[PDB]
Amino acid sequence: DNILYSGETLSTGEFLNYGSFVFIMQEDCNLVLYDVDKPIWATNTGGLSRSCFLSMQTDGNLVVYNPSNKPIWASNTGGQNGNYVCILQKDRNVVIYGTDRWATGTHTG
Amino acid sequence: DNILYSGETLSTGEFLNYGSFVFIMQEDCNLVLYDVDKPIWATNTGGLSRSCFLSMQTDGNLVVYNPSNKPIWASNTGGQNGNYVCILQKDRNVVIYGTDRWATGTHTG
Amino acid sequence: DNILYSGETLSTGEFLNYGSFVFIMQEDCNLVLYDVDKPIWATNTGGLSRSCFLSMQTDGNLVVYNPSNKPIWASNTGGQNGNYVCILQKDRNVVIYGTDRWATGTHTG
Amino acid sequence: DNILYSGETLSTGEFLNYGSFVFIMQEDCNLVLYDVDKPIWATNTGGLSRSCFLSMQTDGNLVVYNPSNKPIWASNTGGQNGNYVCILQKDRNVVIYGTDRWATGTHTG
Ligand SMILES: CO[C@H]1O[C@H](CO)[C@@H](O)[C@H](O)[C@@H]1O
Ligand SMILES: CO[C@H]1O[C@H](CO)[C@@H](O)[C@H](O)[C@@H]1O
Ligand SMILES: CO[C@H]1O[C@H](CO)[C@@H](O)[C@H](O)[C@@H]1O
Ligand SMILES: CO[C@H]1O[C@H](CO)[C@@H](O)[C@H](O)[C@@H]1O
Ligand SMILES: CO[C@H]1O[C@H](CO)[C@@H](O)[C@H](O)[C@@H]1O
Ligand SMILES: CO[C@H]1O[C@H](CO)[C@@H](O)[C@H](O)[C@@H]1O
Ligand SMILES: CO[C@H]1O[C@H](CO)[C@@H](O)[C@H](O)[C@@H]1O
Ligand SMILES: CO[C@H]1O[C@H](CO)[C@@H](O)[C@H](O)[C@@H]1O
Ligand SMILES: CO[C@H]1O[C@H](CO)[C@@H](O)[C@H](O)[C@@H]1O
Ligand SMILES: CO[C@H]1O[C@H](CO)[C@@H](O)[C@H](O)[C@@H]1O
Ligand SMILES: CO[C@H]1O[C@H](CO)[C@@H](O)[C@H](O)[C@@H]1O
Ligand SMILES: CO[C@H]1O[C@H](CO)[C@@H](O)[C@H](O)[C@@H]1O
Repeated sequence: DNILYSGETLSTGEFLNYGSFVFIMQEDCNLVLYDVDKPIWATNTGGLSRSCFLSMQTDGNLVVYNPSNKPIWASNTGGQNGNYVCILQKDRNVVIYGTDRWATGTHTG
Repeated sequence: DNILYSGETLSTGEFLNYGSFVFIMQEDCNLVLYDVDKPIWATNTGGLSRSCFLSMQTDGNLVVYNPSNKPIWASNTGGQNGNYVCILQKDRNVVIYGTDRWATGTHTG
Repeated sequence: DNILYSGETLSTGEFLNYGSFVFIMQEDCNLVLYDVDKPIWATNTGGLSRSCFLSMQTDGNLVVYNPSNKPIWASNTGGQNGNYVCILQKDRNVVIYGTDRWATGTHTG
Repeated sequence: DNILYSGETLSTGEFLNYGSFVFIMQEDCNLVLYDVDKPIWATNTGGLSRSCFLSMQTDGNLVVYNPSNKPIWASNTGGQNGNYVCILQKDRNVVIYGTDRWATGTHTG
């Protein structure tokens, strides 16, 4: 999927994808955006831990946590509690949007 | 695709899709959400005109226009000018999120 | 997914999807191909049983089984044992292809 | 997309994709299968030309052509003229299947 909803996480090795774009939460704790085999953007935190996870929070903050639950990296966009989405777009941009402004209200459970 | 970006338009017959979920801008001008063949939600504007288009605007408003550019239906969520997305989620909810809070800034043209 | 591989089955209510096309193994045992809410093709086995499952076999035969395990519909294309695929194509055609003629051999699990 | 239909061509820089898998016809004439940034398989024709194209033929042959239309690589599976598909599978295998054994005959265009 190319969307990471608030309240969800990407475990080590999991990623967002779109066309030839891959945004993966690597094993070495480096969160990289690849265009095929070319690294376009990264948090540059590789080697700072092992088996990190990416968290899209309900406060709007995108945080990379180590297994001890320590913030290795963050987008620093925390604040208003609500519904946010982190999207790996078709234009290669990875953007955080929120909060929800309108909804049909047809969600399931 | 399941995302409609601000500045984009869905022409009559065009839709957003996810699994068995289809959010379509019908030729009768009724914007409907179907679960397989079952209509789950609609604007109930069918028959009000012909060949409408759905537009996700930069003001945050999702508007159904007819060929003459007369608004047939609107989410009425206009406001801050910016970047918004309209998503047909995996939970079957259609939500508008915005504006953008953060971005890797790795887009290409 | 738009592909059903040999050795795989679609349980009741499960489907193959592509754009607005939905190929679903319904609870009433009718196997229908939908284009939005319009029934484009069906096995016409609706009501013959309940809770059927669709099986794409390793002999190339696509069979619909009822809970008692008796076939109620089949493509009748059983033949050479091997690898086959049932695809819901972008042109709206549902085709069975096989067997495999070549492969990179880069498979994993 | 993850499927290349017989009669279709992938120009240089064009690819098949699925998850973190990318099957790309590069500009250097090398046809590589990547798992994220790691090359899992290649035709090894890099540097033999420029701006090559990949063709899934109706005779079942998957061929890499140069700008002058000279074959630079092929699966060597040319045979009976029919309908074939080259699929980048979910198991990470790239396989050619054919010919078509059955169809619903619900295609357009
Ligand atoms: C310096 O290497 C690290 O950073 C690059 C660029 O992000 C990644 O590709 C690689 O896997 C490592 O995590
Ligand atoms: C309290 O600080 C904020 O940012 C850190 C990481 O930067 C998170 O652990 C925390 O949940 C908040 O969102
Ligand atoms: C209450 O949660 C649900 O609805 C909101 C919008 O109202 C979405 O943001 C969220 O993903 C769920 O679908
Ligand atoms: C009354 O019918 C209208 O509305 C239903 C759902 O409300 C749509 O499925 C249909 O195509 C029409 O536009
Ligand atoms: C009242 O103005 C707003 O709503 C109308 C129709 O509802 C849109 O056409 C317009 O662009 C604004 O968003
Ligand atoms: C310049 O616009 C780009 O960046 C913003 C975030 O800054 C995105 O919302 C938008 O869709 C584009 O990718
Ligand atoms: C006659 O009703 C049956 O067949 C139609 C299509 O022919 C399906 O849409 C429906 O679900 C039933 O199974
Ligand atoms: C009769 O042999 C084949 O046909 C029936 C369908 O009628 C299948 O159940 C069986 O497994 C074989 O594929
Ligand atoms: C052995 O199975 C694998 O290889 C064949 C082709 O060799 C494919 O059809 C199948 O899906 C698997 O990837
Ligand atoms: C060895 O270099 C060549 O082959 C590898 C994979 O084998 C490609 O990644 C690369 O772009 C070159 O074409
Ligand atoms: C022997 O010919 C076959 O293979 C070559 C490449 O080797 C293709 O150009 C041709 O169309 C056939 O498929
Ligand atoms: C006329 O061709 C169509 O039908 C065949 C099966 O008959 C498919 O293989 C092909 O892709 C098209 O959908």
